[PDB]
Amino acid sequence: TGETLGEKWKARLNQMSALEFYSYKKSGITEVCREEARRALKDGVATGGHAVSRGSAKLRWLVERGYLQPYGKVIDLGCGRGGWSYYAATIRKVQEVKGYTKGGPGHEEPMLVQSYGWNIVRLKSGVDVFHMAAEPCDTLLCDIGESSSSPEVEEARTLRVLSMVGDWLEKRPGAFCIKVLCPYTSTMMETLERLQRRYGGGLVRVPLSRNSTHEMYWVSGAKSNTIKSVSTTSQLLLGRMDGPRRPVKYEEDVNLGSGTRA
Ligand SMILES: C[n+]1cn([C@@H]2O[C@H](COP(=O)(O)OP(=O)(O)OP(=O)(O)OC[C@H]3O[C@@H](n4cnc5c(N)ncnc54)[C@H](O)[C@@H]3O)[C@@H](O)[C@H]2O)c2nc(N)[nH]c(=O)c21
Ligand SMILES: Nc1ncnc2c1ncn2[C@@H]1O[C@H](CSCC[C@H](N)C(=O)O)[C@@H](O)[C@H]1O
Repeated sequence: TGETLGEKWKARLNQMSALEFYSYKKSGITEVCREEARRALKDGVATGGHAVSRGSAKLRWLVERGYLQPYGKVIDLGCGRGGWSYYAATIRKVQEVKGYTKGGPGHEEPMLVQSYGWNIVRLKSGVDVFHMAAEPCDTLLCDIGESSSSPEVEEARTLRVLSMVGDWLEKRPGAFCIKVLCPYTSTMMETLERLQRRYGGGLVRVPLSRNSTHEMYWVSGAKSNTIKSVSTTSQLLLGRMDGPRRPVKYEEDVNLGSGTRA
C-alpha cells in the first residue's frame, strides 16, 4: 500500500536477522576472486596488473558490452583508489583519465600502481566533487553513492549527485556511467526519466552487485525503459529472500597487466 517494489524490498531487508542478512548478501550474485590480488596491494607489487578495488571488475563488466565505450577525456568522480580509473586506462580509445576523491578520514585513500597504461592516470586525493567545477569531457564516470538503512536518506543522497552530475552532463559526455544508488522510489523513477529525456541513456543492473543494495548504473549504451528496468531489478532481488540460498558465481578478477603508452 503506497510503497514501491523497491521500498517493499528494503523494509524486509532491514528486518532480517543477522544470519538472514549474512547468507543473503552474496546469494546467487557474481563475484570476482580478489584473494591473490590483496596479497599484491600489500606486498607493494604494482607490476602484477592486479586490481586495487573490485570496481575494476564492475566497470570491466559494463564496458565489455557497449554499455559505455570511453574515449577522449574521461573523468571518474569519487575514484577512491581508482578501480574505475586503472581499467579505463587499459581502454585503447581513451587518452587522458583524471580521478578525484577526498580520501580524508572519511573514506578510502587512493593507491597508485603500475597497471598497463598507468602513465595517463591522474588520481589525486583531497577533492570535494560537490564543490568542483565541471570540465569538458568525452566520458563521465561517477561511483559516489553511500548506503543508508533509510530509503529516504538514500533518495536524498542520490538526487544530490544526480543534480551535481547534471553540470558534467552539461559538458556532454560521449559515453557515461553514473551510479544511481536508489532508483526505486516514485520520486526517483520520475527524475531518472527526466534526465534521460534530455541527456539520453538508460539504467542497468550489474551482476557484480550485492543483494543488499538496489544500486543501478545509468549508462550511455542502454536505452531501457526506466520504470520497467528498475522494477525488474526490484522483483529480481525479492525472490532471493524467500527460498533457500544459492551459491555465488565466482570469476577471475581483471588483470590489467603492466606497461606504458601505446
Ligand atoms: C550491516 N547491515 C546492513 N544492512 C542493510 O543492507 C543495506 C546495505 O548494506 P551494505 O552491506 O551494502 O552497506 P555497507 O556497504 O556500508 O557494508 P556493511 O555490510 O558493513 O553495512 C554497514 C552499514 O549498514 C547499516 N546498518 C548496520 N546495521 C544495520 C542494521 N541492523 N539494520 C539496517 N542497517 C544497518 C549501517 O548504516 C552501516 O553503516 C543497508 O541499508 C541495511 O538495510 C543490514 N540489514 C540487517 N537486517 N542486518 C544487518 O546487519 C545489516
Ligand atoms: N562527496 C564526495 N566527494 C568526493 N569523493 C567522494 C564523495 N563521496 C564519496 N566519495 C568517494 O567515492 C568513492 C567511492 S568507492 C568507488 C571507487 C572506484 N570508483 C571503484 O569502483 O573502485 C569513495 O572512495 C569515496 O572516497
